[PDB]
Amino acid sequence: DKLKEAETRAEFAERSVTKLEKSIDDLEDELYAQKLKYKAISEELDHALNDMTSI
Amino acid sequence: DKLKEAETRAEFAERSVTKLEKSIDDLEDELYAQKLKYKAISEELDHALNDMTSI
Amino acid sequence: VPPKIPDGERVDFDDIHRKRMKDLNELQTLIEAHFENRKKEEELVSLKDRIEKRRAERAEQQRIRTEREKERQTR
Amino acid sequence: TTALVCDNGSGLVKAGFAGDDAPRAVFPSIVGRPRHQGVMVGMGQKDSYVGDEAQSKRGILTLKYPIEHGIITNWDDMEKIWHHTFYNELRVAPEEHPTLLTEAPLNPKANREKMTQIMFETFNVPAMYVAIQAVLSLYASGRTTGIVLDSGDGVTHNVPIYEGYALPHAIMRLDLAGRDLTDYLMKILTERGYSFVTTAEREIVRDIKEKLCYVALDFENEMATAASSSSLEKSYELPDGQVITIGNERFRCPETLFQPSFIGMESAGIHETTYNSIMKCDIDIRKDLYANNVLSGGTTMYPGIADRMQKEITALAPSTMKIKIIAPPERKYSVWIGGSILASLSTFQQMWISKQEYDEAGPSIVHRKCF
Amino acid sequence: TTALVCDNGSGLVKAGFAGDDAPRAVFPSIVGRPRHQGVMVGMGQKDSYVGDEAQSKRGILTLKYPIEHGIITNWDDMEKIWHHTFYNELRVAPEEHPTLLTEAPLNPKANREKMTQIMFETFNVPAMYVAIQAVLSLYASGRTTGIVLDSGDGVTHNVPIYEGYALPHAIMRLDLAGRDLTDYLMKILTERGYSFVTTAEREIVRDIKEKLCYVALDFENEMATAASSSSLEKSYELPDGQVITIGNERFRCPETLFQPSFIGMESAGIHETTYNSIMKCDIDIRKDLYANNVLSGGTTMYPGIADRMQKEITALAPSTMKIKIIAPPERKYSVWIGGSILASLSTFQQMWISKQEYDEAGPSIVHRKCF
Amino acid sequence: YLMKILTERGYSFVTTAEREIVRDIKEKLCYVALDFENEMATAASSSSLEKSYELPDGQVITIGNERFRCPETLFQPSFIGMESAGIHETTYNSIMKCDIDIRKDLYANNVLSGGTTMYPGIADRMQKEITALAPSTMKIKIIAPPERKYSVWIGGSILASLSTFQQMWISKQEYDEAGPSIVHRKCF
Ligand SMILES: Nc1ncnc2c1ncn2[C@@H]1O[C@H](COP(=O)(O)OP(=O)(O)O)[C@@H](O)[C@H]1O
Ligand SMILES: Nc1ncnc2c1ncn2[C@@H]1O[C@H](COP(=O)(O)OP(=O)(O)O)[C@@H](O)[C@H]1O
Ligand SMILES: [Mg+2]
Ligand SMILES: [Mg+2]
Repeated sequence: DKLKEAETRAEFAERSVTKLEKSIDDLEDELYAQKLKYKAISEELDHALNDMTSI
Repeated sequence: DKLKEAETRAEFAERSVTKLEKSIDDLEDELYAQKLKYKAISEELDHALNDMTSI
Repeated sequence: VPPKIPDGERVDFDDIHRKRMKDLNELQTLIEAHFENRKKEEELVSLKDRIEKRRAERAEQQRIRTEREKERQTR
Repeated sequence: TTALVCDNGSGLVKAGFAGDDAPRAVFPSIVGRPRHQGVMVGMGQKDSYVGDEAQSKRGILTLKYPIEHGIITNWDDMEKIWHHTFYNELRVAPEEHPTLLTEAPLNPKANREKMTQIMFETFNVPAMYVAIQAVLSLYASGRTTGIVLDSGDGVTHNVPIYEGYALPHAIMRLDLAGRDLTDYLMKILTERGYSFVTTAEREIVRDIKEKLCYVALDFENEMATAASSSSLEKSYELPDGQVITIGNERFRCPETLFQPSFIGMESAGIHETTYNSIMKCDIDIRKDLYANNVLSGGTTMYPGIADRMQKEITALAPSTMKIKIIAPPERKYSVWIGGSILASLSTFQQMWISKQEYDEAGPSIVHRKCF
Repeated sequence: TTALVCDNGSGLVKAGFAGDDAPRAVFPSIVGRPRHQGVMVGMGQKDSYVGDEAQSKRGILTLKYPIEHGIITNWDDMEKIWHHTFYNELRVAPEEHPTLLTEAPLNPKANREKMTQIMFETFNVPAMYVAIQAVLSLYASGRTTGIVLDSGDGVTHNVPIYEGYALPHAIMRLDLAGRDLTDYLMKILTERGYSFVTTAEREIVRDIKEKLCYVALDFENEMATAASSSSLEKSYELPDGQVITIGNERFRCPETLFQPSFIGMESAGIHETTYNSIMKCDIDIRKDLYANNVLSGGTTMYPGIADRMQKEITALAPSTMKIKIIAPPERKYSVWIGGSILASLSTFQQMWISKQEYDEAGPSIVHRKCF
Repeated sequence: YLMKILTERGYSFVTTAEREIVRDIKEKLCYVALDFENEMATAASSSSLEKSYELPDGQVITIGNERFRCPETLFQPSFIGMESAGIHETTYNSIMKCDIDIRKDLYANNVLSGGTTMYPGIADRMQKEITALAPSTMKIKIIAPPERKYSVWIGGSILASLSTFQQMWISKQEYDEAGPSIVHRKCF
C-alpha cells in the first residue's frame, strides 16, 4: 500500500534530477561561450583606444 | 521498514529539485543579462559608426 | 514697462572656453573607467572556467555514481 | 545661497543647481492616472505616477502631458510636476532657493502670471525670474549675436539677437515641433501594418523616431534610392519582440520640418522661416546673423540636419554671404546650460523678482520692469 | 459594357452592376471548412462552403472571416470569396467587366497592391479601380461637403470633406466596430447564464444584437430604470427553443461605441472623435461640417443613435452652430449606392487602371496618379 | 473522456460510482506527453508504457497509450468535440490582448494553479508550446509550485489575514439595507 506509494515516489524522483543535469551543463556551456564572445569583443576596441589614448 | 529506504530518497530529491530550480533560474537570468549586455555593446558599436557616418 | 537691464561690465566667449576645455579630462576619465571596467569584469570568464571545471567533475562523479547504483540495484 | 535653474520645457523637465555643467535630474513631464480596476489589496497603489516613474508603469496608465504647445493647459498637473521636481528629484525645499523658470516667446500672459503666482504662493520661493528660452541658448554658445532656432518638443521659435539687443519685431514662432513629428511618424507607420494607438505606445513611437530617423540631405534622391535598393531598411525590436522594419519612413518623418505641408500646416519650413526672420532685420546686421546661425533644442539632434539646413539657406541667401550653422554637441541641454550661466552672473543678481515686490504689485509684476 | 461595383467590406459582401439602386447579391463573407469526420458516402460533401451556404450548414462548420479589420489576413480565402461572388452570385465572367473595389482609409499598402495583383492576374479583369469607402457614402447622400462617419463592421473611420477637397490630415480611423460589439455582447450575456462559445454561436449573438439592442438617449437614466422596473426585458427564441430574456444588456452592448473603455480600448467614443476630426479642419469650414454630419455603414443602424450622437455633439460644440445629422434610411448600402453612382459617371470613365498600364508599372501602379 | 476511451480495451465503467474509480485511475497513472506524436509511435511499438492497476475488487487492468491520451485533451480540445484552442494557446491569446508594454512581465511570470495542473510533465509541455508561439527573444518561465492543489486556499488564508483587508467585508447591516444585490456594488 504505502509501500507502493514509496516506490512510485522514489522512482519518479530520480526522473527530475537527471534530465535537469544536462540542461544545467548546456546552460553553463552556452553562458561561457557567450562570455568568451564578449571578452573577445571587449579587448579589441579597448586596445584600439589604448592606441588612440591621446592619439 | 521498506518505507524508509525509499522515503529517504523521497525527501532526498526534494533538496535536489530545489537546488536545480534555483540554480537554473539564476543561470537563465544571468545568461539573459549577458545577452542583453552583448546586444547593447554591438548596437553601441554599429550605431556609433552610423552616428559618425562622416561629418 | 520693458525690463531695462542694469549696468554690467563683462564677460563673453570665456566661460564657454573653460567649459569646453575639460573635454580632455572627460575623455581621460571615460577611458580609465572603460579600461578598469573591462579588467575587473573579464575575471568572471576565469570564474566561469572554474564553474566549468566544477560541472565537469560533478558530471563525472554523477556518471560514476549512477553506474554504481545501476550495478547495485538490478538484482 | 544657490539658485535653482528649472526649465519646464514640454516633454522633458530639466533642472539643477546653478553653476554646473549639466542638469541634475532630467525626466519626462507626464502624469498618468491608472485606468484599470485593481484587485490586489494593500499593494500601495498611488493615484498618480509622475515623472520617470510613469515611464515604467506605462502599461496600465494613461499618460497625459500637462504642457501642450509651450502654454500650460492643466494647472493642477503642472503643480504636481513642480512639486515632484523640487522634493524628490532635487530634495531641496523651495523656501531657501531662488528659481529661474523659462518660457517660450509670444506666449499668453495669463500663463506667465499664473506661473509666478504658483511659485510665490504654493511653493513660497524667495524670488523667481522668467527668461525667454532663446536668449539662454545664445548664452550657452558664448556668443553675443546670432539668430537662434530653438526647435523644442512643443514649439519651434526663432529669435534673432544682435550685440545683445533683441529684435522684438523679428521673432517667428511656429508650432511644429517634436510632438507633431511623433504623431506623423505614428501615422505613416500604418502604411506597413504597425498600428500604435494607445497613449502609452506614443512613447514607443517616440523611441523609434529618436533612434532611427534622420534628415535627408536631398529628399527626392533619397526617395528614389529607398524605392529601388534596400540598404536603408533598419530594424528595431519592440518592447515584446516582433521586430519591425522601417523603410523610407526613416527620413520622411523629420522631413516634415522643412515641408510643413505634410501634416497640413500652411507655413514654410524651418529652412525658410529663418531666412524670413533674417530679412526682417536691418540691412546692416544681416551678414553677422548669416554667419552666426545657432541651433538648439532637442529636435535639432537629427543626424544630418546641420547640413540640410545650411544647403537650404545657402540656396536662399545671396551668393556672397557666408552661411555657418553652429551645432554644438550639447544641443539638448543648451538652454539649461545657458540658464545656469545667467543665474551665476553677478550683474544679474539684482534682477530677481523679490517677494516683497510681488506683495506690493500682485502677479502682474512680471510684465513690468522686472521682465 | 457595364461595370461591376464590388464592395468587399468585412462581414457582408455587397455586389452588383453599376447603375442600379441596390446590390444584386448580399451575403456574409465567411468560409467554413467542415470539422467532423463524415460517414455517409457519396453525399457530395465539399471541402469549403462559402457565402450564404455556410450560414445554413453552420452547425457542423468552423466559420472564419477572411477580413479582420479592413485588412485581409487570409488571401486564399479572400480569393475564394471573390471567385464565388463573380461566378455564382452574379454569373458574369470577369473577363468582360471593369471592377470597382472599396478600401478603408489608412490601410496597409501591401493589402491594396495584392488586391490589384489578384484582380489582374487570377480573374483577369479589363480594368479595376480602388476607392475610399467614405467618399462613396458622401456621393450617395447627394452632397459635396460634410464629414462622414462610416461605422462598418470591421473598422470605423471618419473622413471630412469640403467642396470636394478631402482633408488628408483630419482622418480619424478607430478600430472599434460591429464585431467588437458582438464579442462584448457575447461576453456580457454570460451574466445571466447564457454561454455562447462556438464560432457558429457568434452568428446567433449577432442576430440578437441586430434585433434587440438599441442605443440609449441617456445612459445613467436607462441604467436606473432597467434596475427598478421590468418594462425593458425583451425575450428572444434561440434556434432550438429555450427563449432568453435580455435585460439591461440591450443598451449596454451598443453603448461601447460612445465609451470604448468598456472593452478596454483607450480612445474616445464615436461622439468625440467626430468633434476632434472637425476641430483639426480649418476655422472657416467648421460650420458646414457641423451642419452636414453624415452617418453611414451598418453599425449606425441602431434605433436611437441619430439622437444620442446629436445630443453629444451639441454638448461639445459651440452653442451657436447648428448640428444636423444626416441618417438616410438606406444607410447599410450607402457605400454601394455611392459606388454605383461613381461608376456610372462619364467624367470618371478615364480614371480606371487599364491593364496595359499595370503591365508597364507593376502592381505599384495603384499608389500612382491612378489612385 | 478517459472513461470513454477505456472502452477500447474492454473495460466498461458506467455507474456514477465507477466514475470515482476512473478518476482514481486518471490521478494515479495519466501523464502529459512532452511530444504527442513520438509518444503515440513509441506506445504502438514497444510495451514499456503499459502500467497496471488493481480495481477495488481484483482483476487488474493494463492502460496502454490511454495514459497520455486522456490529459492531451487539454492541449487539443477537439478530442472531446470542443471547438476552442488548448490551454497552451488560450494563454498566449490572453497575453496578446494585454497592452504591448506588459507582455514581457506576463511572459516571465506565467503561474499554474488548480488541481488539474498536477499532471506529471505539464510544466514542460506548456513551456515548449508557449515558446513555440511566443517571439524568440522573450523568456518564458512557468511557475509550478509543489503546493499547486491548495494554492487558491493558501492565497485565501493570506488575504483574510491581512489588516488592510479587514474593512472590505460585507457587514450584515449593509446587506439588510441594500439586499443581496450588495455583492455587485463597491464591496465586490
Ligand atoms: N537624439 C534625438 N534624436 C532625435 N530627436 C530627439 C532626440 N532627443 C530628443 N529628441 C526629440 O526632442 C524632444 C525633446 O526636446 P526638448 O529639447 O527636451 O524639449 P523642451 O524644449 O521641452 O525641453 C523629444 O520629444 C524627442 O522627440
Ligand atoms: N439592423 C441592424 N441593427 C444593428 N446592427 C446591424 C444591423 N444591420 C447590420 N448591423 C451590424 O453591421 C454589420 C454589417 O455592417 P456592414 O455595413 O455590412 O459592414 P461592411 O462595411 O463590411 O459592409 C453587421 O455585422 C451587424 O453587426
Ligand atoms: Mg526647450
Ligand atoms: Mg462598409
